[PDB]
Amino acid sequence: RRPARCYRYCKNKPYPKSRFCRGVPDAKIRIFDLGRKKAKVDEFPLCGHMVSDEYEQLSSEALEAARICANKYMVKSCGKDGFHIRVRLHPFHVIRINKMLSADRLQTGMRGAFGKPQGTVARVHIGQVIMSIRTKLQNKEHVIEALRRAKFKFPGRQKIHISKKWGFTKFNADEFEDMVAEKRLIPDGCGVKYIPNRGPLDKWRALH
Amino acid sequence: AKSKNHTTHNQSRKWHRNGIKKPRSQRYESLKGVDPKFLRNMRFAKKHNKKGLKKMQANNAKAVSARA
Amino acid sequence: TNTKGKRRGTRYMFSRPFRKHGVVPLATYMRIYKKGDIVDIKGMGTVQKGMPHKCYHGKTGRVYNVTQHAVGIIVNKQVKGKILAKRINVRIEHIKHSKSRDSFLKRVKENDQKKKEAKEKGTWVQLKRHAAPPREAHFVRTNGKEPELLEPIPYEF
Amino acid sequence: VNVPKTRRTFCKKCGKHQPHKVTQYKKGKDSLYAQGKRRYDRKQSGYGGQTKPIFRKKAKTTKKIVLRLECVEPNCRSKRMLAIKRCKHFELGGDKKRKGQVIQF
RNA sequence: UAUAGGGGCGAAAGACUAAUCGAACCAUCUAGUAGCUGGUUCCCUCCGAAGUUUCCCUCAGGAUAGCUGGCGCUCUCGCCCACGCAGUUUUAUCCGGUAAAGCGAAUGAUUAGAGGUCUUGGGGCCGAAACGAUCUCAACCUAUUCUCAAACUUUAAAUGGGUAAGAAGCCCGGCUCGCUGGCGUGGAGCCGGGGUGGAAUGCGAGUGCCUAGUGGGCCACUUUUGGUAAGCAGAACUGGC
RNA sequence: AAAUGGAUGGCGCUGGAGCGUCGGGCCCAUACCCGGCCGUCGCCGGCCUACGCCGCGACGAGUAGGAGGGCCGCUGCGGU
RNA sequence: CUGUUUAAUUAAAACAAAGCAUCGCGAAGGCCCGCGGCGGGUGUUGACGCGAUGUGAUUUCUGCCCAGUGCUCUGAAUGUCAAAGUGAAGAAAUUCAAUGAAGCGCGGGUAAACGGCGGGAGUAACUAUGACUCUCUUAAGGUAGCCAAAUGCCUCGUCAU
RNA sequence: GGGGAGUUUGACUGGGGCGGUACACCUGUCAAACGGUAACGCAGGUGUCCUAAGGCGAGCUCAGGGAGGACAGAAACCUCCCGUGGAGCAGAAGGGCAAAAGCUCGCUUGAUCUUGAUUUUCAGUACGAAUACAGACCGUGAAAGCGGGGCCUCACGAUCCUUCUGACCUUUUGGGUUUUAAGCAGGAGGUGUCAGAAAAGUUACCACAGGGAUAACUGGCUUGUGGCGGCCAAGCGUUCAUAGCGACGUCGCUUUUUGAUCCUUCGAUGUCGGCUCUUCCUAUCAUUGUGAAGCAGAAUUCGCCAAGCGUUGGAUUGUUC
RNA sequence: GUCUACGGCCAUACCACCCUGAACGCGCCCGAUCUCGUCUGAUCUCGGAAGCUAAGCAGGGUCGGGCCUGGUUAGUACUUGGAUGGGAGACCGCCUGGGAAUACCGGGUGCUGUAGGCU
Ligand SMILES: [Mg+2]
Ligand SMILES: [Mg+2]
Ligand SMILES: [Mg+2]
Ligand SMILES: [Mg+2]
Ligand SMILES: [Mg+2]
Ligand SMILES: [Mg+2]
Ligand SMILES: [Mg+2]
Ligand SMILES: [Mg+2]
Ligand SMILES: [Mg+2]
Ligand SMILES: [Mg+2]
Ligand SMILES: [Mg+2]
Ligand SMILES: [Mg+2]
Ligand SMILES: [Mg+2]
Ligand SMILES: [Mg+2]
Ligand SMILES: [Mg+2]
Ligand SMILES: [Mg+2]
Ligand SMILES: [Mg+2]
Ligand SMILES: [Mg+2]
Ligand SMILES: [Mg+2]
Ligand SMILES: [Mg+2]
Ligand SMILES: [Mg+2]
Ligand SMILES: [Mg+2]
Ligand SMILES: [Mg+2]
Ligand SMILES: [Mg+2]
Ligand SMILES: [Mg+2]
Ligand SMILES: [Mg+2]
Ligand SMILES: [Mg+2]
Ligand SMILES: [Mg+2]
Ligand SMILES: [Mg+2]
Ligand SMILES: [Mg+2]
Ligand SMILES: [Mg+2]
Ligand SMILES: [Mg+2]
Ligand SMILES: [Mg+2]
Ligand SMILES: [Mg+2]
Ligand SMILES: [Mg+2]
Ligand SMILES: [Mg+2]
Ligand SMILES: [Mg+2]
Ligand SMILES: [Mg+2]
Ligand SMILES: [Mg+2]
Ligand SMILES: [Mg+2]
Ligand SMILES: [Mg+2]
Ligand SMILES: [Mg+2]
Ligand SMILES: [Mg+2]
Ligand SMILES: [Mg+2]
Ligand SMILES: [Mg+2]
Ligand SMILES: [Mg+2]
Ligand SMILES: [Mg+2]
Ligand SMILES: [Mg+2]
Ligand SMILES: [Mg+2]
Ligand SMILES: [Mg+2]
Ligand SMILES: [Zn+2]
Repeated sequence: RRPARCYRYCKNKPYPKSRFCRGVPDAKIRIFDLGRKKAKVDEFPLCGHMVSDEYEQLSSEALEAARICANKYMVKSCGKDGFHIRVRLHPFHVIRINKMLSADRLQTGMRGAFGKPQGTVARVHIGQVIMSIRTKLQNKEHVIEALRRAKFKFPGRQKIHISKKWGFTKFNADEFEDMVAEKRLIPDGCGVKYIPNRGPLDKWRALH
Repeated sequence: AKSKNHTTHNQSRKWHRNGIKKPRSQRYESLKGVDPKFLRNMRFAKKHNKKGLKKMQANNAKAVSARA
Repeated sequence: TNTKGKRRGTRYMFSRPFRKHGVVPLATYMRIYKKGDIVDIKGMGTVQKGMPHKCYHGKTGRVYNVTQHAVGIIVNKQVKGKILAKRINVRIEHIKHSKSRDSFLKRVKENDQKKKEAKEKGTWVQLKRHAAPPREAHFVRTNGKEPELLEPIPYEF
Repeated sequence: VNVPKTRRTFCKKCGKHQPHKVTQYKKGKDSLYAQGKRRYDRKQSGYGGQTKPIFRKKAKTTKKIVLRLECVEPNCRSKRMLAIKRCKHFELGGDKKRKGQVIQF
């Protein structure tokens, strides 16, 4: 297999798996959530994020290795069934390889060198989150250490940031505990449904 | 012996050296492509004009000259 | 090598806009087209009988011939070297009037009316257009309200 | 393809739509003394050897089908040739195909 | 002494045939042809490129167009206003589907949770078995949720493309039509008199003929195709050699 | 960590002759401004070889190539 | 084996050799020369001769295939078939028709003529391999011999010296 | 009838050949919001089919799903409802279409004649295809109208020669008749290398004019591959991550392998290996001085400053190995 | 303030549900002998006028779904031109100009052209 040095930057347009590829090797990652998926939104208050600082490509094998490292550290730091990690980045760009002469000069040099697909990578932009972990209020240093351990395995340069949002929802942590008391947010498993005011009156009669 | 296939480099300069001026616009451009029936009617109206023009138009010209 | 064709590369040009499919509106047919009027060309996909070429899409030209279901337009097509005045016979489904000529006619009517009206009064009205002149010296007012101070916000991720 | 045996078509002679009879066109034999065959024979006679070339590298599979339209009106005998697009299989006269048929094999 | 050049001779190496033999020597056709190398002679002054489109048994070439030069010719300024033009801007005016963004919007991919279960399939329970009843999983539906599309898209930039900014125009009257037709209706053509100051800036324009060279290019900011990459190969605008 | 000895150009430089932010001076291109001279072009001026004699202004590089001048040069012929 | 071979890069395993086979010819012939003649060589010759090929001391062996490509032979039973000749139509040019010499096509023979000589499945009281057997193919499926050879890619094949 | 004589051995091409047709014509992207724009760039196609699958007019609405009905079951047929195109329109795709361009029904060949102009590659040349007209004869509906082929984007071919069609035509040479021949206009017989020659192979016996526009040496640009290192630390190491290794990942150097491109070299740079000989490099095998071990001694393993000094004799192989 | 017949714009005017409709008109509706066509007078066609606004239709309502418009997103993502700007690169900042969209929120939901009948 080729190294990751030759498939680091974004030099070509996205080449996803569609009716035109007609052939592709399977990806390396199969699962993205490793913590307790059936956790409620009031279980894990805080959440971290691995935000990329460089616009590059991340390989699915690198994502797999990093999430394995993070899970291995987390299940030892805060024990099993006490966290929830998620790899937000999904690999869809398919990189192609051109095998060189199966060693003699009998075959063609560069005649018809479009090559065959080799694997799948994930394109990440500047400021895009790679991984995000939610835990209790006291596992801040544990999440930070797990994300630091995943940093040493991810290529390029990406930093760690503890978002002000509440868990995975798009709402802040300060305006969450007061907005969930009165009927404006409905917890539905790992997510929260935001009920607007521009609806039928039956949805409001069902509450309260 | 592979060579260059096709480029349009150094072409706008060759064009702008002489000029890309618009075509010559002149009155009475042409009558080609016009409906043949319309052209026949126009020819008939042009050839039958002098029959009644030189008398009634002359009378009207005398009248308007007498008016002013 | 680029597969030159009559309708190559018009997938989005000759397609009908979103939520506007169906039969053609009947207003575009009752419009009057005489010889000498300046019109515009816009290819329509609803009908395929007398549609123009993909190179004349969005081109403006004057009419030189009129027939039953179409019009003849003189279009200035810029070939690699020069411009050719080409006569094209296109149906009325793809042709609409040009508002530039209408605005010019309205302006010239306003001008010949204004001059005819001001000739008696003897006032030399400035009917010739001009560019936007630099604004003159004006007096702002604060009405005792102090101007608000602006400060750049500190950086936050 | 399938064509009708009789069709009323414009006649060049009388200038009116008359019922012509459609038949198959057969290329007549090239008789001698045709001013091209005589020249070819005089050129081939001698010790030269194949003055004119024979065409090789045949690529066209089928030819163009042409029909001989003959007017059935008496004392007219107007004949014309009508060409159609290329086709591999051609059939002069047959029954018309229908829908909701008994095509069960 | 016999065999003399597409011939002789050859225990065969296509060896020998007067230092030359997979076709001798001598003279002539012959200054044979070459899209292929090399060369091509005095000065000064002025102007001064192309390696690009199309076609060819075309790819080391030629024809055509384009770039260039020469010969002119037709007019215009030079004693409150010009004809005309522009690799530009300004005002109106449409044209488009890229950048970006979206898929709790169409299509195609896509992770996880929550509720409802009409049905389907796999388990456990009451018990002769039973759509008689019950717990759970898969499947389906609903409202959300994470991530993408050069050959997806609601929406949609900048840049950019065309037109117009007058006297070749407008108002008025009258004739012709074999065009069309309720109508002296409509539309074209012609005639007659009256009224130029119509966005800014800059500039003198128009046109005819003949025509050499070129028809291997390369590099750079930026946008990009194949390639791991290349002082690699192939494109768009502009500039340079 | 790479094979002849050797490359901020070298010598050398450490309160700088290094890095970052700058100030006032200074150095010179066939570039710019002023002036002389040569040529081209345009506008011309005069009843002084008119194919000559003047005046003003703006411009001058250049392979392949195209034009004009030569009171540059060699040979022979008709006049002088 | 002796012999010959590329004068001026090869001396040989190459060529030649006796031997072993095959083919044509009884002279108005066989194989060839020749622009020409009933001209010339074999031929001052006659099947123990001449002309044309293959293999290459002696011994023993000379396997199977005529399907294809070549060679040869046969019957106007039999298809194709040129000039010339015959009949008919037409004023004639011309057209049509009947018959049809070799050759081709059909059939037989010939491989010491050129050449070729496959591929699956089940079966031994340790098991496998495999005595033995069924089947497609075309004309027949490598027999007697010999070998990692001057012939074997894997290969510096395996065993013994 | 290669015994002999003449001639040919297509082109593109990351050297040439083999492979393929990017050689003729289309759809989407490449293509950077006008048009145009390349590669042996991607994903696909074409040399046909249709007397209807053309034209007109009328009627109806499709794919799918929901709830029911004797055999009937996932799918037979009937009825109701939802049903904006999720079906179909001959075939590869794009666009387009709902009292429709889709299905059915009834008449029909306008898929027929004729002269021009125009659009598309464009040199604005031709062929092919296509647009809008005009002049006669017809189809269709009552009619407005539509139709001179397929809803649109491709589905095809110069000169010369041959054949056919038409004039109640022209010439057949001193003048008449006839056969024949030539002549005008348009249809066909083909140039798939598709703007169109009639064409097999080898030369290691080779020759000529040239090319570094173009391979086999070296050098040069990158290092995929090869070799040599670093980081993270899941684990091996009896216990114990890092005495010694260290997977899943990831970051670097090298031209001692090979490969990619063809920049100098084609009027020649003598192209393998071995022998002799000099110098240099260090990523150190040993030797000098050292640190750490799962270093009791000895023998070992991992590094540090370190190229001063050595790194042999033979069997078989041309061998590098 | 409204409808009918013919129409322009073609959802501000479509979809689901719930209320109102006086006098004309639209229609529902009653019947196959003639015109006409199917299995069926259901649909299309010549005969209406016994009842009705039940339905279509016209208005109103839904903290309605869609559609248009306006804020927020946001001078943010992008982009014309420039630098001897930064960084090893990937990329980023600055100067001169233009400037997008989804979430989120708020407002609306038919206007008219010709002929005609009513209060
Ligand atoms: Mg070229
Ligand atoms: Mg003869
Ligand atoms: Mg000879
Ligand atoms: Mg000699
Ligand atoms: Mg000779
Ligand atoms: Mg010469
Ligand atoms: Mg060329
Ligand atoms: Mg010129
Ligand atoms: Mg596009
Ligand atoms: Mg995008
Ligand atoms: Mg090159
Ligand atoms: Mg390049
Ligand atoms: Mg130094
Ligand atoms: Mg100067
Ligand atoms: Mg000069
Ligand atoms: Mg002299
Ligand atoms: Mg001898
Ligand atoms: Mg020797
Ligand atoms: Mg004899
Ligand atoms: Mg023997
Ligand atoms: Mg034998
Ligand atoms: Mg036989
Ligand atoms: Mg005879
Ligand atoms: Mg056994
Ligand atoms: Mg054997
Ligand atoms: Mg032996
Ligand atoms: Mg020969
Ligand atoms: Mg070639
Ligand atoms: Mg563009
Ligand atoms: Mg474009
Ligand atoms: Mg219809
Ligand atoms: Mg389609
Ligand atoms: Mg569609
Ligand atoms: Mg007509
Ligand atoms: Mg061609
Ligand atoms: Mg040859
Ligand atoms: Mg030889
Ligand atoms: Mg080179
Ligand atoms: Mg490597
Ligand atoms: Mg090289
Ligand atoms: Mg030498
Ligand atoms: Mg040397
Ligand atoms: Mg040493
Ligand atoms: Mg009836
Ligand atoms: Mg009846
Ligand atoms: Mg009824
Ligand atoms: Mg009602
Ligand atoms: Mg009601
Ligand atoms: Mg609403
Ligand atoms: Mg910039
Ligand atoms: Zn007739």
